[PDB]
Amino acid sequence: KLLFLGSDGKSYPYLFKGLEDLHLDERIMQFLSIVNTMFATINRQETPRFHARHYSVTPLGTRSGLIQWVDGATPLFGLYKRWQQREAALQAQKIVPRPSELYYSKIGPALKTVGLSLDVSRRDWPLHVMKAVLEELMEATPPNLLAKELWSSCTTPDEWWRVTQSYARSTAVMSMVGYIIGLGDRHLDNVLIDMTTGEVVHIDYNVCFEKGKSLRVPEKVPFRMTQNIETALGVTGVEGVFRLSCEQVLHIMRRGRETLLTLLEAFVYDPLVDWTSYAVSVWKRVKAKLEGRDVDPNRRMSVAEQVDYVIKEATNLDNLAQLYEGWTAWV
Amino acid sequence: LSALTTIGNAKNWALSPTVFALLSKNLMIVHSDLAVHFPAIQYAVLYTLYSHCTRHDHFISSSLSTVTTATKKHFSIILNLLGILLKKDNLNQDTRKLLMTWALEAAVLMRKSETYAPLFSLPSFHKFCKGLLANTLVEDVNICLQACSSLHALSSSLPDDLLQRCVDVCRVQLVHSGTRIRQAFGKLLKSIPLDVVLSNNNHTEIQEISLALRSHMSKAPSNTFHPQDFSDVISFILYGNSHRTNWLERLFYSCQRLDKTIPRNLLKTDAVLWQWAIWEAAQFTVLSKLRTPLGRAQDTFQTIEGIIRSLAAHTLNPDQDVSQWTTADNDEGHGNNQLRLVLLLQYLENLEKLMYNAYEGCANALTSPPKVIRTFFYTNRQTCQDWLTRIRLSIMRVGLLAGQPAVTVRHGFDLLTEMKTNELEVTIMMVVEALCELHCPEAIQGIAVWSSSINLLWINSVAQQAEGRFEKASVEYQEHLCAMTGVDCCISSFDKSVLTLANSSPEVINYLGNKACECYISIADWAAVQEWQNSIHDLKKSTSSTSLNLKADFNYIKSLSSFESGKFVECTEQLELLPGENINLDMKKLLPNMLSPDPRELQKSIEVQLLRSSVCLATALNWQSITENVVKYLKQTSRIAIGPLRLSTLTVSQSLPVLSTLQLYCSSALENTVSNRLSTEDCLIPLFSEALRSCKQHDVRPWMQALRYTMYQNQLLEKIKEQTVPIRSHLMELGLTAAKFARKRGNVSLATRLLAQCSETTAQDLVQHFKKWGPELDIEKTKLLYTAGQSTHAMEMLSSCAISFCKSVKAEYAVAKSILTL
Amino acid sequence: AKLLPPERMKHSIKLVDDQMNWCDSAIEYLLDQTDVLVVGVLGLQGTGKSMVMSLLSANTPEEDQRTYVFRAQSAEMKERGGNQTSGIDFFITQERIVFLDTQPILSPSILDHLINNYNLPHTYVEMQSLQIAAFLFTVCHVVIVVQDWFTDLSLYRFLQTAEMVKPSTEYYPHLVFLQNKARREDFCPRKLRQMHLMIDQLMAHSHLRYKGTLSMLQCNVFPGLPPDFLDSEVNLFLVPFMDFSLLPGYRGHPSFQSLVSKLRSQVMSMARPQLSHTILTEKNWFHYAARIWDGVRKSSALAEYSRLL
Ligand SMILES: O=P(O)(O)O[C@H]1[C@H](OP(=O)(O)O)[C@H](OP(=O)(O)O)[C@H](OP(=O)(O)O)[C@@H](OP(=O)(O)O)[C@H]1OP(=O)(O)O
Ligand SMILES: Nc1ncnc2c1ncn2[C@@H]1O[C@H](COP(=O)(O)OP(=O)(O)NP(=O)(O)O)[C@@H](O)[C@H]1O
Ligand SMILES: Nc1ncnc2c1ncn2[C@@H]1O[C@H](COP(=O)(O)OP(=O)(O)OP(=O)(O)O)[C@@H](O)[C@H]1O
Ligand SMILES: [Mg+2]
Repeated sequence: KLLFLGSDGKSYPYLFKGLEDLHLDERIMQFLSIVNTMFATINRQETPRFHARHYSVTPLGTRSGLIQWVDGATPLFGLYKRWQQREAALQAQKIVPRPSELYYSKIGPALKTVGLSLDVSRRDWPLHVMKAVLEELMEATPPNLLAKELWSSCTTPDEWWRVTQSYARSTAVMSMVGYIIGLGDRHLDNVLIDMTTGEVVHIDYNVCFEKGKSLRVPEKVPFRMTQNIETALGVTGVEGVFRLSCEQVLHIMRRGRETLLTLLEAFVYDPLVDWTSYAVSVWKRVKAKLEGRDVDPNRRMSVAEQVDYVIKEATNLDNLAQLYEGWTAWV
Repeated sequence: LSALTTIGNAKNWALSPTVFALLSKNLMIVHSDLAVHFPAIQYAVLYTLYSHCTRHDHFISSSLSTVTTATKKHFSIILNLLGILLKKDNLNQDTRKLLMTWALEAAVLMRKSETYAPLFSLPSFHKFCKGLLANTLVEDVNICLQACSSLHALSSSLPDDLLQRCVDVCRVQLVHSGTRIRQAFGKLLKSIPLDVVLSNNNHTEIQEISLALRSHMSKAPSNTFHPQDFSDVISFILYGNSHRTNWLERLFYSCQRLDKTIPRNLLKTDAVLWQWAIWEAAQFTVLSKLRTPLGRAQDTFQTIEGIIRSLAAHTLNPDQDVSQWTTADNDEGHGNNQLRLVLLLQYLENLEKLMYNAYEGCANALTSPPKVIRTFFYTNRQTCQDWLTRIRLSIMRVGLLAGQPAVTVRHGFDLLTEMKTNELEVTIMMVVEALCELHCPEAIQGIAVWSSSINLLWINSVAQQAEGRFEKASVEYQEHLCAMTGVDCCISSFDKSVLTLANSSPEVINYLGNKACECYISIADWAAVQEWQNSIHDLKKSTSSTSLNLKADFNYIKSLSSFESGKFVECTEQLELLPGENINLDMKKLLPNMLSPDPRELQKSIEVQLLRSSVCLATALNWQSITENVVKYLKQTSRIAIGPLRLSTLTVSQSLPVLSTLQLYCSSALENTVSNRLSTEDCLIPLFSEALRSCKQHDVRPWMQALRYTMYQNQLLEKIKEQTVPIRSHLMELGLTAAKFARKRGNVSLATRLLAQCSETTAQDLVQHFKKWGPELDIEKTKLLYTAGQSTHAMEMLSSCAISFCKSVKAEYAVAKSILTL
Repeated sequence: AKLLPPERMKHSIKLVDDQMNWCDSAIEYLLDQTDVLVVGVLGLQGTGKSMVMSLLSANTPEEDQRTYVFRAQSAEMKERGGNQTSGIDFFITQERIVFLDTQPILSPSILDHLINNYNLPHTYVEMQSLQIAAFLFTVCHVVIVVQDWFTDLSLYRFLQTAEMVKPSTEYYPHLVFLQNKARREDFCPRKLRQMHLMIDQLMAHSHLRYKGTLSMLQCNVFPGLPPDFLDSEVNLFLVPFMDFSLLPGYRGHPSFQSLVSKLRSQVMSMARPQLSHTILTEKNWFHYAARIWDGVRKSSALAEYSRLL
């Protein structure tokens, strides 16, 4: 990581990434920029602006590159870690453990009380055991870590209301964009929040284009809608500004899917792109998602139906109960 | 330099490097390093250059066109030098004063004649304006006043880019410890058109203030707040007696320490000082184990609970006259009462935040309190939670009374979450009302869906009112009341077939009735209001509810209807029965006594004052007989109408009230028309068609108020013999814009009324009555017909209009828009 | 509503009479609160100590000199060259800040008045000045030094010798240097650097706190002067007079009101360290000051110094 001092006496940090192509990442940013441009018309008649925060990446050859370092945002995981420390302090009145250690400690007895052991394959794991462990972990953690943080950060109630609305709109926009593009590996360290405005920012994009569905442990969640994420949106949850914002974003993307498809086609036939017929498959998947034929033989789903299906699948306990330990679903 | 000044001032050209170039480009190193150790030389150079340029009017006539050939490139150089010197943040006081005087002179001369219009497109002009904008908001007062005067001199013919910055600066300067600064910035803010002030752009100054407050809050407690300071602050907030004789800056300075970071330019703003004082008071209260000088650990809670409960009780029936909260000695007393009401809620919020952080903790937001305080707040957490839960409802009611929907929204959300197990209906209604006030239909819909999982479909109807669809909301409210009561109480309106196509408990019944009444009043339908009142009376007499009653002064409605209808005798008779100072035939006490701190009451009083002034002017017309008195009345009214804006700036709102801003602008326009007898363009309200592209998130009420106050001058033009400014064009423009906004939200009745009045109950009626703004009017008529449901008729008329426009002279956008829409 | 303030002193009260006697009349205006601040000033005949205290405690430059809380000199009295303030004055502002105004040191008027009234009156006046200086340096937090013309070469010697005659890990109050009636030449970078260097060389072994506090550069007085230009910016402030064909319209210094307000803000936020190893209240501080005064009156070092001369 380096820093550049400009003429206006303003420091600009950068991350010098090596041993990576970084060419596809640049295309992802251009796609996000065009998507943001598509929201300029409506942004002139609504207080909460429709924006998708992103940075700039410039490849410095074929194996190296530079990435803009976004400042002012902090990862959500940190908050969780802090809470653990606080809890530990209470134990001292009358070293925090890693998520993997806690998950294994809670899954050991559960598996040993049914017949299996810790040496059995992960694929041959009972669903009830995983669901019970997830429920216990969920009940052991509070969902006010993000809501209280945003509340205490603000100064006046007006600022609190504005920040909450901005956060909900940004979360909905990013959720729809990520689901359409096929973003994956949305762990706590890959999501940042800006306490000054409430907007959400994503970082890693190397597990995009449905690449997370084929790993040592497949994931079946379009985005991240954990307990702390849903609680910070309000008392209603995902039935208020979140659902409407998602529907509006999908409507805008569906109306102008021709430009997105053309850009994707141009991205497929690009010599400076390391996709490894894979590019054609990715293009077809994105096209089907935009056209509404995500999972259907010939039935074209509507925006409301698609939003409801994606929301239900992203918050289902069955899907969250069979995820990787690193992808903490309880917090 | 002094000797050279002799030849510099001579008006007679080669002779070695000319004086202009010698003191402009040749002598430029003095502004880099010599200006730090020897500012006398820099000041002398600037003074001689200014003395030489002022003799030839800064060479303004040389441009836009011998000596003229050489001086043709002098104005741009002068402007560039002035701007580059102004952006420097390390200038001397004398140099800055001289540069400001030079800039003011140039700005005043630059509007002298029409011909200098192209000069406003040069880059040097933009640089100069940027320097002027960056020179204000400084510690010096005279410099700020000079910059404000210069900016106001050339306010017109200025790009919106600088206008937005001007709006932000004026908004921040509205709350200053000096009266001259506030008075000077008020005029500048009033000169900016409403199409830019009501824009949804972001304000940088407000963000800086918020950042400074956040930085101070995140710091560790200093524990330097003495008990006397807390006693004085609490005494002023609770009783209004500060017991101190600029007492905020002095206190802030006395609370600092040099042995152990708010900007120095922000210490002159009352908003930052008030927020800092409130935060310090709450910090001291929490760190003192609740044993504040007000009493014991329970005395403080009892006092706060009693005051909050009294205010909440008075909110239900605004006829209690709470001591120290409803009576005032003059006009400033009411403003102080409103300020105190806002500070009370802010203090309560800060106290709750600190208590939560003390028993639970945060992460990088607030520093952890000491162990002695943590254990105390950890063992007695149940008592604090119970007290907050018991006073939450009262706090929500107080928030609704003080016009702060955010406070009640947050409290309602917390109360709803805590009730995870009929006190729920009242909480839901209060939350919905606050959401409606904040214009958030999505939140209302979400609340309705969430509550449906526990028979509350009426909530959805409220959502419509939040979007500005008053016509549909009124019908929905009537249907809901008819279904929940079993007695027919509908009112005649437009056909529901096309209306729907274009777009129990006693408390709920009363709430719905009041909502429908306010909804009808919003679109300015006096006849509908009277019919609604009659229907409500009939329903009450047929049910013996004894608990239903509209909370709206009917005398005020009758007066407004009479004034708009053109009848002044009945209007004066109705106004004579309203409270407050008698109608014009002392000036400080214009508002009546025992006035509630509700902003709606203040708005009503201001509207009544405006009506009285208008009636007096009309009677006097049919120039100092009835002019020296009305001017003072209007001036005081304008002075009282600026209170809401200052209150909005006190808190980080990032927005400005629409009703308050419009009332202030209307008052200023009325004062100008009274003092000028409609002789200048400044007497017209600034609401042009540009707002159609930057105010799409506002309701139709603004245009209603503007039209109500514009029709008066339009009809009054017949009583003036001297030449006046053209008002027909402005009136038609306002009518067209209002019709567009009314039609875009389903208000077919209001849109039809506006279109009919501009052109000078069934779908077929519009078709039979309708089949420089001519083309626009025709396009709007066709659009209205299409929206109603007659696509064939609208298309036929649009096609005919397109053919007629193709044979016109200009037909620039008429033909294009007609064919595109077709 | 029983939290009303004690009282608002409309005028100051003499704490020490001309006969150098303790007056017990300011206790009624004090409370039982801690963390109090006290200020003192040592100056010459016409430096303007009373005016400074008035403008910094409860007065503004716009107010008339006849309503000052501290009796200032009058034009009709400057002809005879006599002193205006006698003894020590007391006044507490609404911010719980105690102020103390003293009489001029080595004032010829006092000596002349004493002539027409143990060896020689000169030693008597000298010991009186030493006693007042010691008392101030013993029960004060910050002491402001007012001056008319720079390079006096006599005030520093008096301050240095006054620290060795105090009654009693020691407490050293802060010393603030103020230059009253400053001219335009004094507001120059070269003159400022010269003044700073001269003060540093003259107070090498002052043993008191006179650096790192009340920085005039940090107050935006000199927007272009860099902080590295001065080797050690000591606590020095300037105050000009109350509100030319070569340089017409050039003042050369900021407004008098601006500088006065800046000085007031900087002084109001001065540090308040513990005077002794115990928390003192307003009444406790008054009692401690009275005891210290009684002890310094009948001391031994002062008598020896007076006898040696
Ligand atoms: O009534 P107009 O003054 O002609 O407003 C029209 C039009 O209004 P309609 O919805 O009644 O047709 C639309 O306004 P919004 O939908 O943004 O509120 C929008 O056109 P769209 O319907 O396609 O959105 C836009 O027209 P355009 O998109 O061409 O800019 C706009 O203004 P103009 O027609 O004058 O451009
Ligand atoms: N633009 C950015 N702004 C701020 N932080 C960033 C940015 N890009 C990366 N980071 C941080 O840098 C850290 C290092 O990323 P890293 O985990 O090494 O990615 P990766 O190595 O390419 N994928 P993996 O090999 O699975 O770890 C991330 O966890 C982020 O917190
Ligand atoms: N900055 C100033 N500008 C102009 N006149 C001043 C200024 N400061 C002080 N003076 C004048 O000089 C005289 C100073 O006398 P003052 O009583 O204020 O205090 P002093 O010099 O400390 O005297 P004393 O010790 O005898 O009380 C007064 O006449 C006052 O008006
Ligand atoms: Mg004096």
